[PDB]
Amino acid sequence: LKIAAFNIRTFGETKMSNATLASYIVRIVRRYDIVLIQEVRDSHLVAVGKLLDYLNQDDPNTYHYVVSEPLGRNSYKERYLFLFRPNKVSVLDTYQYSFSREPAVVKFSSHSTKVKEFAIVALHSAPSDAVAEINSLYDVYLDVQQKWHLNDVMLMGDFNADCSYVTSSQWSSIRLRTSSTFQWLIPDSADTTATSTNCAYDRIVVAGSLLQSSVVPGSAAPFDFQAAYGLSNEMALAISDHYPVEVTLT
DNA sequence: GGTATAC
DNA sequence: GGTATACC
Ligand SMILES: *[C@@H]1O[C@H](CO)[C@@H](O[C@@H]2O[C@H](CO)[C@@H](O)[C@H](O)[C@H]2NC(C)=O)[C@H](O)[C@H]1NC(C)=O
Repeated sequence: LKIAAFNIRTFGETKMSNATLASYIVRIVRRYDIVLIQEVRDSHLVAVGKLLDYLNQDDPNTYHYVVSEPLGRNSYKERYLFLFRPNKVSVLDTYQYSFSREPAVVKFSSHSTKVKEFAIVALHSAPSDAVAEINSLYDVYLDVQQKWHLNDVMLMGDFNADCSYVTSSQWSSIRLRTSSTFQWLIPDSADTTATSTNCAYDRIVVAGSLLQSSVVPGSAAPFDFQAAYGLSNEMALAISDHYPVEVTLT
């Protein structure tokens, strides 16, 4: 089971409109069984619909999705979009959890893996308030545990956990980090941006031993579509300034 | 300070 | 067509 969290810079009607960009986006999503897409600025699900038309042109049940409402304090809004292969997994529940874009949490049943039921917390943090936000994920964690009696939780997204947004000294005041409950599959040494900058913005965190035991070592990593598709830096950036981070459960 | 979008 | 962001 392959899972990915992908921040697609301003996914919307414009981006999905360009048959080329769309082609690539589609190709990327298809690698996965469950993919979280962030930075969905689609008031009307017009772009999300385009995507699903492509994904499901050969069959209408290749992919189902769960999308959250537009999240944001003022006029700027983003949605959390969960795309999934209905034949490998099913939603058992979902809920909207201090945060700019409050985490959307989804619960999945997985028949084909060691771990059977697990939750995914999605987070696209605010750059300027990343520290506060990654730390609050500790609360969300506790929240999920209380509600669902579930220990197996994968927390992933464009957490902005590096460079200017989370410094070396700042990591100590982040509970999701200091707690040995959590294993950070994407190290601070990974490069997850398509730009020149070398930062580990996108991450995947896992709690619970069933899950932790279901992760295939050496499987979690950024997915550099530039290199994989021998795309030009300009083409690459046109798709997104971030790379998908992925993992494989067994 | 810049770039960029949605709406 | 100004406002509200995500980055550099
Ligand atoms: C799909 O978007 C791409 C990427 O931005 C477009 O290709 C860019 O087009 C501009 C304007 O012609 C160029 O100056 C760039 O060189 C292009 N990039 C590549 C890497 O070819 C493309 O124009 C898109 N299309 C639709 C039909 O309008």
